Amino acid sequence: GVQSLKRRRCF
Amino acid sequence: GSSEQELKAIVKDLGCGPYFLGTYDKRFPGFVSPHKLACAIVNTAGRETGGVHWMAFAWNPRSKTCYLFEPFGFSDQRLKQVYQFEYESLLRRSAIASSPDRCITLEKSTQSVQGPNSAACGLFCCMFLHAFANWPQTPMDHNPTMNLITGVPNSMLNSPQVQPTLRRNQEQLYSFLERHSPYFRSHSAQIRSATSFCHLKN
Ligand SMILES: *C(=N)CNC(=O)CNC(=O)[C@H](Cc1ccccc1)NC(=O)[C@@H](NS(C)(=O)=O)c1cccc(Cl)c1
Ligand SMILES: [Zn+2]
Repeated sequence: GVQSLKRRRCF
Repeated sequence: GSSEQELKAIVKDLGCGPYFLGTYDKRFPGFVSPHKLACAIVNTAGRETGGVHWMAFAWNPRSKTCYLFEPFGFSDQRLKQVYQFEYESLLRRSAIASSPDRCITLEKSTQSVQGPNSAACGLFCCMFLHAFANWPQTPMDHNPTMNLITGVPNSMLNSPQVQPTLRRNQEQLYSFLERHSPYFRSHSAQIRSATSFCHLKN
């Protein structure tokens, strides 16, 4: 399948 | 490419029905789903447009992860440049509505599975959403569904060396849909034509 990137986002 | 009605039927056949919110235009608000798996198919363009390109968004409350699966795997900058698409509000609203601490992980694909002239984006979406409904902790890769296709770096989208791979992704996708979807089976010839690897060249 695909490489992915993980980003932590806080609001 | 694919209509909304087609994607709706296909998603239902693939077992995504209990989690699937619908098909929407670029104005999809985000997830209000603190206690349930949820997913949607989202156009990069407004409905007034007729529609341009499909992506899938999915939400897993257990890991607080919002998935973005866009088949070319464009960077955020490139999504805005190529399709005028931004999703910052949808993420914000999802986080605020659905995460107990207002924090999530955005996991997004960074590779293309689809060829540059292909109109199969809708269908690659359905396939990703099959993966998500069965393996919600690991829908991008390392699962029986997504293992059938191969990402190439987005920078190589137009290189002639990756084209047979991007084509083989497409054939695997159609094989996948033959075996999993009564709808695709009974419209096989039409859908293949409307979505073909070469479609933007007719
Ligand atoms: C991917 N590589 C190729 N791109 C697409 O398949 C995008 N497809 C669409 O946007 C379809 C185009 C279409 C229109 C009619 C019949 C078949 C295919 N757009 C829609 O389905 C459109 N709804 S409609 C015009 O069928 O009522 C639509 C639905 C939801 C959102 C948006 Cl922005 C448009
Ligand atoms: Zn051709």
